[PDB]
Formats: sequence, structure tokens, C-alpha cells
Amino acid sequence: EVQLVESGGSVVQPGRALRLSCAASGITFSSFGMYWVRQAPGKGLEWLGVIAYDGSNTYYADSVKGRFTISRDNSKNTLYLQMNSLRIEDTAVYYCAKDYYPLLSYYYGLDVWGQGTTVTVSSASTKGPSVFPLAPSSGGTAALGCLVKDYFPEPVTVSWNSGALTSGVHTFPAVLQSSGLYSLSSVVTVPSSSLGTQTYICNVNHKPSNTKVDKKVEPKS
Amino acid sequence: QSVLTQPRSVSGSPGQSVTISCTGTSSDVGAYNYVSWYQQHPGKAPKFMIYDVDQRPSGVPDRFSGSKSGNTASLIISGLQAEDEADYYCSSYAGSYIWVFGGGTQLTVLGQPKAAPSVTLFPPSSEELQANKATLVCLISDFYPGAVTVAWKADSSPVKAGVETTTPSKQSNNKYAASSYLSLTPEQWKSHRSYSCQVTHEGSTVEKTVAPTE
Amino acid sequence: QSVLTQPASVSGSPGQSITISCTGISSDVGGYNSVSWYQQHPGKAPKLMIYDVTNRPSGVSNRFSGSKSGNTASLTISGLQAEDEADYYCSSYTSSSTPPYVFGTGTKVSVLGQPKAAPSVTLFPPSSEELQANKATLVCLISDFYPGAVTVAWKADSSPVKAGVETTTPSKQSNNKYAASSYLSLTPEQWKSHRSYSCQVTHEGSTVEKTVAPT
Amino acid sequence: TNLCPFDEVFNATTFASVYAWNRKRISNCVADYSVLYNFAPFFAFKCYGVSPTKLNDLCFTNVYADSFVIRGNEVSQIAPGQTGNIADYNYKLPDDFTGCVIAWNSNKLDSTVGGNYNYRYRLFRKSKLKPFERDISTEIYQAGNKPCNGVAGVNCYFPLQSYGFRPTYGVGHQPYRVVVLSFELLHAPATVCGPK
Amino acid sequence: QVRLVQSGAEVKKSGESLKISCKGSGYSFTSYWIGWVRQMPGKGLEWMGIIYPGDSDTRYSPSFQGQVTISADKSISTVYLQWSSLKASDTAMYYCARQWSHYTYDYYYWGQGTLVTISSTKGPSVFPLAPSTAALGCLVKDYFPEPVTVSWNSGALTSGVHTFPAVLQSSGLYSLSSVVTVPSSSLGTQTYICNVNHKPSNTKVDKKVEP
Ligand SMILES: *[C@@H]1O[C@H](CO)[C@@H](O)[C@H](O)[C@H]1NC(C)=O
Ligand code: NI
Repeated sequence: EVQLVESGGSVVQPGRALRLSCAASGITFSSFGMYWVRQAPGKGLEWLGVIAYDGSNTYYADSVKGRFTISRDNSKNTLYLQMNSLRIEDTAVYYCAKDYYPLLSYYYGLDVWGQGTTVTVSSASTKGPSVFPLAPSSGGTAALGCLVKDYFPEPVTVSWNSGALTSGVHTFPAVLQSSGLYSLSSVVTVPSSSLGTQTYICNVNHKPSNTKVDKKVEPKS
Repeated sequence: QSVLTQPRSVSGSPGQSVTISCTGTSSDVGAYNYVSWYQQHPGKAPKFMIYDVDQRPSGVPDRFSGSKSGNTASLIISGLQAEDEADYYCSSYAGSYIWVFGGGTQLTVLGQPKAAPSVTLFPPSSEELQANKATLVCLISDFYPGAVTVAWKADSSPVKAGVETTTPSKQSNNKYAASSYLSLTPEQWKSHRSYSCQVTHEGSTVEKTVAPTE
Repeated sequence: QSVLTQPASVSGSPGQSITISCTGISSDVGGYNSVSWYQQHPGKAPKLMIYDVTNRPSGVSNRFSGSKSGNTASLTISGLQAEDEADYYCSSYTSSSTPPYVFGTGTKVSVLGQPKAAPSVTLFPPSSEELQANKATLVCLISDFYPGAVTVAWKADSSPVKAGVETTTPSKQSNNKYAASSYLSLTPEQWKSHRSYSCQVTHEGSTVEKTVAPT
Repeated sequence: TNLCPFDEVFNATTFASVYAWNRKRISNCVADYSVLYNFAPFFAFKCYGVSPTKLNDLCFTNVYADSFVIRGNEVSQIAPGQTGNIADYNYKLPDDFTGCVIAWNSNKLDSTVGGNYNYRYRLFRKSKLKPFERDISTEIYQAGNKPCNGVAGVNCYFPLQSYGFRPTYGVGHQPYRVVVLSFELLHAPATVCGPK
Repeated sequence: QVRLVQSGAEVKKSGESLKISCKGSGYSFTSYWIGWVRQMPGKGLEWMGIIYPGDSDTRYSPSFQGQVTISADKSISTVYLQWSSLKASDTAMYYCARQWSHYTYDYYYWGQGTLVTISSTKGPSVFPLAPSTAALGCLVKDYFPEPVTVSWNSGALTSGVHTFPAVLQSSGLYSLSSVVTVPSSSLGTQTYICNVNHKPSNTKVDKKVEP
């Protein structure tokens, strides 16, 4: 089982460059054509290019031709993607994948994939969230939550009552707003008889901005 | 080569057949029999399922097959199983050692009884208003299947500007949740008698409303 | 890495037929193969004369023919004429072989315009003066042979010497026979370390030899 | 009438696999190309560097008849300037090919109810085939440390696959017999002419 | 019309790099192997290797593997022979060649050849060659370039003098021998001195040859 491990994904500003690497375990790397494929968040796969097992030829999708360069170092069992002139729309998980057959193959498909590395192309500045309570309303249960607004980059983590409250918790995936900042919510369903007796605090950790926010969610009148 | 056209979604019950089309041009899927399909489970890398229109790579269940007619290739899944719930991508050779993927099809395996969404609409918090911002938060939970459409109303007029909506996310109980946000200025918020979040699920609409003065 | 062996030289009079052998050819019945013959005049590129063992390109005289028996190809030149005086190379091709192409060792064809004449050989030992400079050169002078083709072999106590030999191309003398010279460069120790040295000149199938002694 | 032996090429009982394609050298004979309509039923026919209506007027140094079976939707790769799994790894015409490519459906002869697994093709190769190169190696490609010892498996790739022709297939996947007629014109006496 | 045109003659010093070229025209350059052939002075043809310009597939002779680089630039229909560090033994004519057709593997087409010569002005060292009609002469060793004039007894001894053409050694230097046949009765009376003049270095040498 060859294992492929991509690395190098990071937050990068438009116009800058980034090199991704894909390291293959074992020794089979030099026998296979190798591919890059990417996938923007919530979107489809996009085939980017292929380099022959022996480096003899490299082929590129039109969407990256003249901007990205694929290379390989067979002495290191490593595939590279040099990304130049990055644009917001290059934001994606980047996968490396190996050809189903060794030598010159091409006509079949990609049977072993890495887990991907995440590239975020953005001019947004690192920013911690503003956290706002979603107060429960004034059948035996009530929803309450926290709005985790306008942070960059991903991710944020949310717990409730320092991890002591897990039942009924759902933390939503983030939306990317036209500001270039992310937002999400976390909601918990609790017995409405517990309101005003049990304290509910959402703990929002945004490691990139080194911010932690603990917002108490109180009943309203 | 343009992205190959696939249906957004398809569904079936266990044991049924499900089919997914992949339409390209005379320069890709209509020119070549090098048409392949991939399966992608949430959070996972794609898995190679079909090549040469209807061949299966090692280990892929015989339930997956394909056919092709002109510019359209097809994935045919017989004996649908719960594990087949995934996104499916076709891909076609496009000449000169280049491939192009289709846009992807979300396959749902109907796996539990229909459940209508619980909808909770939170008005903007006083804290957010004091910071001169306003977000209506429509949280939608415990529905199945995991597909809803969300429409926002101000008084009773449709609102499109300032809404962001998440794709349904699986909860711990294997039902689905979704969220929708209506971002407003405090003035816009106060200028309407009410706002409504309308959640349509399996042809039935659930609505919640909030009012600045209530 | 097989060698195709040809005779170093062949001669004939105008109008005779001569044959050139080429031994050591192999083929792969499963692949592609050919046997070729090339003619090369001084200062010119080789010219394909026979291809696919027996065939002639357009414009190549039908005096040239080729054949193959076992591992040996043969070029026959009938009605030999001055224009044929040239070097001839056989060649083998086998698509699957490493190397796929091999040229033979080559044959100098002489077209005889006068009686054959055997070489006179004069072999001078290294001078005492040259040894004082810690060098040693044996000088083998070859004269009055016809036709102008010789092979030169050096032997030390009847053992063949290959390193350090330089040999000239035959040059026409005033009497219209040919001359050539050959030099064996040696260390002073090498000169004294062998019982004798001999220069052996092969011409038209006959060998002429001279020997020198240290003292 | 010293007619070229087209019959033993076109009317051969069995054809070669494309990866092990057959070559018949045709020399020193009269080539009556009109007889091909009787040896092959309703065939596709593309010529390059020659006109199909004037073949009996032409003289060539030698003719080569290469023959094999591929599936119908691969026939288009047997053409100058084409690439694909067949052109790249199995049978390669040169860009400057002079000759004709003749193909006809052989489903009745070459498909079987269970599948004809005797016709095979090469899957991958260290390099693309050069024009008229033939590679009949069946050696298992060793990608890993462990020697394969003639056993395909993990890191050990057998380089051929069978077509498995069945009569239930659409024409694009049915077997087609292909004859490539190469017309060699050297600066040398012609040995293959039309009847004239 | 198939044509292979090679680059012009090269004169190089030992240890220099060199790249020579062969340009094809009049045919589909990327559809045919091109071969390279070495011919050292007075020696036979040696097949060096072939390259397929379409994909730069190269096959070297076992004797040239790692000793030279064959390459191709198909965008300009050219193939090349390259050395990183030339040796005197690389002095040779180099031919490119192409098979006659896709079906006829013999080398019908040849380039015109590129002459590559690998080679300091030096005066000759003269050494006498003493006899055992007798035979005596002098050895002119290691000089560059040609010519060198040899006389005997200031030109008064001409009957029987044979001055051989010089050998062009691998080092680039020349060595030449001149001998005279004299009656054995004059081995004690006549003193034979060999007179060697080399103009490109202004070296006139006279060496006495005693039995
Ligand atoms: C092909 O060969 C078979 C062998 O029996 C024969 O019956 C048939 O008539 C031949 N067809 C042609 C067109 O010669
Ligand atoms: Ni309004």
C-alpha cells in the first residue's frame, strides 16, 4: 500500500507563490505517473496535471497552465506543485494521486490518493471572531446557541460549558462571506426547565488569531 | 475543456438501481472511451471506481457499471447499498494527455424515515445591535433527507441580499442540520414589522418569524 | 557487442571478381533484421551499396552483389575497376539487439595497376641519445610495396604489443610503389625488459619481419 | 499471374492480437487490390499518400500487410498522427504513413458467448512504440522490492489485458480485423505493381 | 527530399566541451530514428547510438554508453552529439545517418560529416639511427606543425635518401623519419650528418650519424 502525503498547504495572499509536496512511502514512486487534482470547498474535483513516471513529459489543465509547474524528484519519492500567481479561486484542497498502472499509462485513472493539503488564497487578515449569544426563546426543550462571526482563517472550535455539555450540541460548518471572513454558529437543545438555573457558555477557540471567547448565553424576557 | 455536466443529485433506496449521467463534448467524452468515475465520501479522498466507461479497478464491487452514448457517459449502480452514499465524479480524457472532471453528483441512499425540520429563528442579539450590526440566525435541525431550501422574508417580501446558507451537515443522531444567516444593518432590521425564515423540506414549508418590537 | 570480421584488405586486377567476407552476423527471427554493405571513398560519407542482404539501390552497378550463408555475408564485385578502389563496410541490423547496428571491421579494396611488390622492412632500435632523455621509440620503415595497403603488428619476445603504436597511411614513392612508417613508443625500462622486439608487416597475405637487439 | 498473396492475410482463419501483430512482406508480385472486396466483407478503408481509386496504376518497391484485431472504437487510432492506448502501446503508424488502413467487423468470427479472451492488448509501456515497433513482452513489471517470479499481484503488473469479445456488445466494442497495407517507395526497382 | 546537414568542422583542446548538430529536412523529422557514427582517422565506422527525435528515446552502443550524450530538439528538427570533456581520442569524423524507410533499416541517408580535431608550438627533437649497402637515418620527434625539411650533408647527399611522411600522433604532435642508403664501404670514411629545419619554431638541427 503506497501512502501519499501532501504537505505545504497554507494561507497565502493572491499574487504570491506556494510549493506543495507529495511524499510517497516505499519505493514504487519512480514507476508511476503522478497527478495533482484539487477541490475547492463544497465544489467538484478539478484535474490539474500529470507528470510521467520518468519526468519525460508533463501535461497541464488550461486552468493552471503557465502558472503552476509540476515536477518530481524520483531520488526523494516526492512530487511537487509550484503554484505561482495565485488567485482567490485557487483556494482548495490539493490532492496528489498515482496512476493505476506504472510506466506510461494515462488512459485509466487515479487509484491511490493522498489525504490532501489545504491552500487558502486570501488577502484577508488574521482576525478572531466576534461571538454573540443566541438567547433561548422567552415542547419541554429550547434551542440556544452562539453566533461566531467574522473570523479568518479557519478553523474555529466551539465547546459548551468547557466541554461538560455535549448532548444536543451541533456546531455548523462555516460560511465564507463576501468580506472574506468566515462565520458559523453552534446550537444546543436543552430542557427548557433548565433555563435560568443552568448556565450555558460557549467556548470559542480561534487558534490562528490566538483568541478565546467564552460567551454566556442568558435567557431573555 | 468545460466541466462535464452531471446532475446535482440522485437518490435511491437499498437494492434499487441508481444512474448518473456525465455529458461532455465531441472533444472529450464523445471522442474517447477513456471515461472514468470516482466516489468520494465526506472528508475523504476520491476513490477510483470505473475506467474505460465500464471496467472496474481492483476491489470495486461488481454493482458499479457504465455505458456511453455519444457525448454522454453513464454510471449505473445496481443493488444500491448504504455505503454508496457519496459524491460521484465522472472524468473524461480530453486529448493531449489532459483529463477533465464532471461537476459531481451527490448520491443519497434513503436510510431512515422522513423527518421534518425543527426551525429556530434567532433575532439579532442586543450585544450585536450595540455593535451596530444585525444577524438573523435561522437554525434548522433534525431533518431527513438532508436537503432543504431556505427563503427569507422581510415582512412578506422576499430577501436575497445578505443571506448565507450552509449545506446540510450531519448531526450526531444521523439526521441533518443546516443554518442560514440574514445579515442586516440595524436600520434595515428596525424598518420591517417582522422577518421570516421559511424552510422547505420534501415539498412542505416550515416557517418561523421574529419581530424587532416583539 | 559482437564483431563483424572482414579481411583487412583484398585486391584484384581490373576486370576480375573479388569477394569480401563478413563473419559473425546474428539475427533475431522474432524481430527486424538487415545486412548492408557500404562503400566509402576518401573524404566522403559511406554509400549504401547493398541493402537487405542482396538488394541494390537504384544507380548502384549490378557488378556489386551480396549474399549470406550462415553467419557470413559476402560482397562480390565483378568487373573490378579503378572506381571501386575504396573501403567497404558490411553491417548488420537486428532491432532487438544491443547494439541494434554493427559495422564490420572494414576492407580496403585495391585495384592493381602494376605487379604486386613485397615491402622492404628496416627496423632501427632506439638510439643511445634518445634513451638518455628517458624515452624510447622503435622506428619501423616500410617501403617499395604495392598495392598501398599493409597491416603492422609489433611483438616483444614473440608477445603481441598494442599500446603505443602509431602507423602512417601508405604514401606513393617516386618509383610509384608505396611507403609507410610505424613507431612503437616505449619506456626505457620496457625496452630493456624484453629479450627482443620485432616489427611484422603483412602485405598481400605475406608477412615480412625484422628484429632488433639491445646490444 | 503472379498475384500477391493478399488472401492469406485478409482471409486468415485467425488474426493476431494487436500487441503481437502480424506482418506479411509482399514483394515481387502483381497486386490486384480489387480482390480485397471478396476477402473482406463490407470494410472501412482509409488511404494516406495514395488514392484508393488509382492503386492498380501504381508500382512500389515493397508492400507490407500488417494485421491484427482491435475493438471497433479503436480503429480510429490506426491512423497517422493519432495517440491513444492502441497507438501508444500496441501499434503505431508514423505521421508520414503511405498506405491504406482496412478494417472490417469480425464479430461473427472473433466474438464468443463467454468472451474471446485470446485477443489481447498492452496496457502500459516504458515508452511509446515507434512506427511499426512490435513489443510482445509479457514480463511482469516489478514496481516494488519483492521479485514477482511470474506472479502478478501487489506491485507486480502483468502488462496485457484480454478484449473478451462477446456478440452482445455494441459495434464499438465488437472485434474488427485490421489490415494495414504499407506502400514502400524506395529509389530502387519496383517489385509490386498493379495488373495494368 | 531527405537531407541531413551537419554543423561545421571543430578544432578543440583536450578537456573542452563540444556540441555538434545534425539538422534534418525534407521529411517528418519526428517519425524516424537518427543515428550517429564515429570514424577515427584511418579507422572504421563505429555506430555510436540512435535517438528518436519525437520523444528523445535514445539507444547508445555499449561502447559509447556514458561516453557521449545524444539529444534532440524537435522544434528545429535537429539532433546533437555532446561531450562534457573532450579527449584526444575523440578526434574523428562524426556522421549522422537515417535508415532508408520505415521498412528498410539500412542507412541510406548520411550527413556530410563533422570533423572534430582535438589538439602548443614545439620544436622537434632529432635522434640518429645508426646502422648495424647500409641503412642509416635520423628520427624527428614531437613537433608542430608541418612541414619539416630534412637534408643530408647540407644537401650534397640525395641519392638514396627517403624522407617518410610524418605521422600525426594522437597528441597532435608530428614525428617523422628520414633514412639514406649508403655503400657499406663508406661507413668509416664518409660522415653522414642529418640536417633538420622546422620553420614555425626556428629550429635548425644537425645530428651526426655514426655506426
Ligand atoms: C477463405 O478460406 C476459407 C477456408 O475454407 C474458404 O472456405 C473461403 O472461401 C475463403 N474466402 C475467400 C474470399 O477466399
Ligand atoms: Ni422591506
